[PDB]
Amino acid sequence: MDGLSFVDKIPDGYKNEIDQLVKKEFANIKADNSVSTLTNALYTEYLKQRNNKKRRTPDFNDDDDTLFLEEYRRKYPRIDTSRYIPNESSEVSLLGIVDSYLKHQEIVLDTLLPQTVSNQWRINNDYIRQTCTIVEEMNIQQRKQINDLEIYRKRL
Amino acid sequence: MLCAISGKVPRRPVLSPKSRTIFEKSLLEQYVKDTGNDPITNEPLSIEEIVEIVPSAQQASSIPNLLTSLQNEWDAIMLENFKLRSTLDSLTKKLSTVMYERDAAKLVAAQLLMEKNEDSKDLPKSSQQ
Amino acid sequence: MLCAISGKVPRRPVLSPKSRTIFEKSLLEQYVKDTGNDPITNEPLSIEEIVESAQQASLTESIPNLLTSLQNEWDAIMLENFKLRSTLDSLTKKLSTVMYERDAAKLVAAQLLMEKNEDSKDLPKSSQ
Amino acid sequence: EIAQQASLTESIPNLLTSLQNEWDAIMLENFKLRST
Amino acid sequence: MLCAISGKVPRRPVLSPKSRTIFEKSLLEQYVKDTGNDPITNEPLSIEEIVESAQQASLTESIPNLLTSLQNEWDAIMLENFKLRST
Repeated sequence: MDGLSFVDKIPDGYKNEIDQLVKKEFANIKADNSVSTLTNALYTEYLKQRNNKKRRTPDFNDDDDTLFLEEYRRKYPRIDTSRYIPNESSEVSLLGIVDSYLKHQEIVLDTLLPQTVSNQWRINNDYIRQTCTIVEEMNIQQRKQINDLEIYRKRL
Repeated sequence: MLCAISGKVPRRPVLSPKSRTIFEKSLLEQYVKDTGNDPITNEPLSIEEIVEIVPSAQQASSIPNLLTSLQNEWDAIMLENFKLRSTLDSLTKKLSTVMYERDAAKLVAAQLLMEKNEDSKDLPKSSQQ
Repeated sequence: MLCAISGKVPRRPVLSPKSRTIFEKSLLEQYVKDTGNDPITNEPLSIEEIVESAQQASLTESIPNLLTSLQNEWDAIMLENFKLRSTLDSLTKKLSTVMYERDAAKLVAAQLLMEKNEDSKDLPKSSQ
Repeated sequence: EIAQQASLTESIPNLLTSLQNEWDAIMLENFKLRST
Repeated sequence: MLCAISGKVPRRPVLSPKSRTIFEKSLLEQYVKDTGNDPITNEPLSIEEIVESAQQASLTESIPNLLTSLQNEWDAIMLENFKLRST
């Protein structure tokens, strides 16, 4: 479990060599109603349900159902002029105030980025001191071992 | 479709303009002639304070519930997306913690194989001589 | 500034007193009626426990709200969740490939811990 | 500030064109009552 | 966007859980250290009661705001019929 990361200064060939050892072991071991049914089918087919574009299609000198269509166009134009009249009265001002709301929301995300960045550096900073201390304990252990191997041959 | 004095289906639904509760014309009038008060909140109430008719005038007794049905089905869509993203990020933590630890445990083998190899050549050159 | 259920920008935000997380009113009222608890922390919460302006500039070309805007909303709802179900199925497959290679590496270290220390022990016995 | 019965329409792409028809009818049921 | 106590743009917003209102942290902390209360409704509120997930959000633009838009379309058209019925 103990693998030093900052201490071990591990080639890419060792990553390929260790992965083959892992791969060799790997070879050995070897809530809705009907709206969900429509939404899953439409996305799987990738096809969208068609809307009514008949109001764009209407033409003069046509039958009684199309007389209903042209009067529908008159009610849509009166509503469209009323909707355009509200926007003109509001002015850009209304588009301006929603833009100020977006800058405040955007700034909150950037502060969350610094908070996470400060904390992930702190977890790394605590780990770096532990690795250097684990380095000297391992290095002193290796030096004592190389002394004992040399001494035992010298005594014999 | 219930009166708030006896509990019968109101055939002439009247209401007091002090505490909003639909009563029946017979029972609330018998309460007011008893004591001049509202039965629910015990506030001041009279006979002329009562509103006593079916209200339908200039109104002409569909569209609106279809938008309410469209609100209700979106309400399920939002709750489903929350539980679906919650399970996404929770196993992504399990995916991340495993893959980092797998490569961390992978570095254990690269260190351990090289030390095992050093003990092989050390002993063989020693046991030969 | 956002809702912690849907990912909305709420019009009537309400906050809970057991865990302070700002939710839209309709979504939090739906959860307490389903199972009477806070969705985040799973603590006891009721409708009376909850404690109660945003501008969207409508486009100049606002027929399109019936036709073109409403189809794009139910297209983007349909394609995203299906792609999200495709995202949830792939990670559970990648979870299985993570743990199997993890348990494969555990058997390497378990095998090699017996190899290394006995190889070092035979070096100590070699001196005698 | 002073019976609620939920509509259960039928056994979703048809409900889109149903809404399209009802706004189409209401616009004509409003227009005919104005010219009158 | 504003702090209800001062009127400035808060650089550290905290929302209280007794009267929902966006207060600036350094201002409301001094209000709580003065007396243990919420400045709007004068209900009890402590420092731990004042508080500054995974589903990503997008900006409120012209599904939910589209459904509330068609409410405004029809509730205005309903008043247009009354101008006709009374005339």
